[PDB]
Amino acid sequence: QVLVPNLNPTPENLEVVGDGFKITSSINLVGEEEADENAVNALREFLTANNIEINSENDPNSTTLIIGEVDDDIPELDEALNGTTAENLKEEGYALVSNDGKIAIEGKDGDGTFYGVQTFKQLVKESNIPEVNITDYPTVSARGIVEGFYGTPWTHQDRLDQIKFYGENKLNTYIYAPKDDPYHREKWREPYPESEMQRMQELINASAENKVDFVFGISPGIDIRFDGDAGEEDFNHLITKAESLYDMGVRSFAIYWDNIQDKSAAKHAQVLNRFNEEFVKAKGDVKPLITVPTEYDTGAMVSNGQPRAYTRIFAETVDPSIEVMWTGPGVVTNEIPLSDAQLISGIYDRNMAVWWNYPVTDYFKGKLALGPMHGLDKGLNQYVDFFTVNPMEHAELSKISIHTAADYSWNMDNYDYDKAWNRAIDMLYGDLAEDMKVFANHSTRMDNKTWAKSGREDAPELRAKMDELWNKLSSKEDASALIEELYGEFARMEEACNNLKANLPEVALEECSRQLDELITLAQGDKASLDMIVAQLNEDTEAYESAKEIAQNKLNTALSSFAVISEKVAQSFIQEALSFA
Amino acid sequence: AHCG
Ligand SMILES: *[C@@H]1O[C@H](CO)[C@@H](O)[C@H](O)[C@H]1NC(C)=O
Repeated sequence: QVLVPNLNPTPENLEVVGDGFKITSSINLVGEEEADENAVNALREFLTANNIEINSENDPNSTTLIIGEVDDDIPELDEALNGTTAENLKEEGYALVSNDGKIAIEGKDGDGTFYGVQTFKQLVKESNIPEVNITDYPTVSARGIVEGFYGTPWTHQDRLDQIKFYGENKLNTYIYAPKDDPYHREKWREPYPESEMQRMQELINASAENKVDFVFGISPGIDIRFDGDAGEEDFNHLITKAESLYDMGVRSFAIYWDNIQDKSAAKHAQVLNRFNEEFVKAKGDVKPLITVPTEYDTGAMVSNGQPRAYTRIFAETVDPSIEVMWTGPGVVTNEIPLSDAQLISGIYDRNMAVWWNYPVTDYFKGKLALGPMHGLDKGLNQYVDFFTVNPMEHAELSKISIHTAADYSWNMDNYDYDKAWNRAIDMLYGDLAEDMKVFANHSTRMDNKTWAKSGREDAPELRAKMDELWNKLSSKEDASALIEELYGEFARMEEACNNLKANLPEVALEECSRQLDELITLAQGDKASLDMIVAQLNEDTEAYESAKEIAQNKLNTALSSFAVISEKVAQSFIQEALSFA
Repeated sequence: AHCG
């Protein structure tokens, strides 16, 4: 009896209708000449990789795969879906049926068929597939990543790997906007050199291959001139630059005004409108223009429930067709409640786009952000139609957070951040999943103790036992049971991190090796901290003085380490223990 | 070096 494996995103409607069956070593492929070229290629790579030959002629004793779009006239597909249809679903939707030795995929459109194949790829383990009836479609139409952080831009190989990863998780958007690319911002007028344009072409091609909308961003707010000949010339520089990327296949554009000194709301919006009319609309096959205003968090946008000067004028002027992004109540903030999206959607009289600054860490580079989407309201889709996360300069470990963003944006009302977090690590880390959870569990909360705060609290279940222990001691209760529980947790912290150091692939390890060393140190310091409590209860001062020096030794190492992790849990416990009782 |  074959079970449904981990899926991501969580499909909207899935029922098991059979025991499952084993896919034969050679399959009948049906509808591939009419079906979406990218879907079929994804399917061929998968088949090749899992050693499944495709029959040159029909063989009745071999599994049959039928694939196609609603708008292909292919009846063998309607027959095999067995009353299930993709006809009535929203764009990017699909239907999938596996039953009685046949697998049928029907996409509402091609994007849909590609996503149907991704789910097919996820359902097969070792040639076995469950027998299921699926109809599936996204909550949010635009889902993906804005590469818009400060610091070391992603490499070419980072981005190509990222793009393949988006397609596998049905993320359909990637915005190119690295702050430290000189041609994106510092020197936005200058054309890309020939060799960089060759790298660009590769990224564009891979994007199309994986159904990702590659958005080319530009940030001219540093030094753009708006008026007379200078404003003409500067405007034509935007046109020239977008044209040269259009001519390579780019069909999405963004013009950003964030983090600049000039706050000319009217001029910003007029540039957008002019570009929207002379470029986006003229071309006719270019997707809606994206922007971010110079005021882009509720705090900077709104005062006493009423829009600020910049925002009011910008909202008044910007054409309704342009997507406008905002980061929520602060630049980096715990939550975006429904009421915040309602307010801002109200000022703009339109559905908004989110620029979510998590897991970005450019504001506190010592910590990894390894937690799930957290504090984003599950009804946000009432006011939000475009969702993007800003990742870290660490592309590999950003995958954990993005994985959960794929689930939240595709099936948002079903989204369980703990379940989604667990699934991300299970799917991405495999044999090492259990141990990686132990480590990652301590690295979900970002707090620069100033204005940036976001993410699930660090290992809450452990913080609760620690808190509980200080009560049992100040309350004179028998704590001996809790101390053994806690010794166990600290040993496992050490065990897990040593295992990761030994066994993680370079691609993950090269990104977090320093933080593993830090958590091992703190685990050792928490253990000595308990030894201190034990010795204090035994009025055994020799053991106390010895444990205390070790505790100070481990703490001294962490405070001087670049690495930051478990500030308020593993670290604080040692600081707590060094404060009498 | 970052926002805010
Ligand atoms: C502002 O804030 C963050 C964090 O330092 C940075 O990643 C991002 O590039 C900036 N811009 C926006 C629109 O959030």
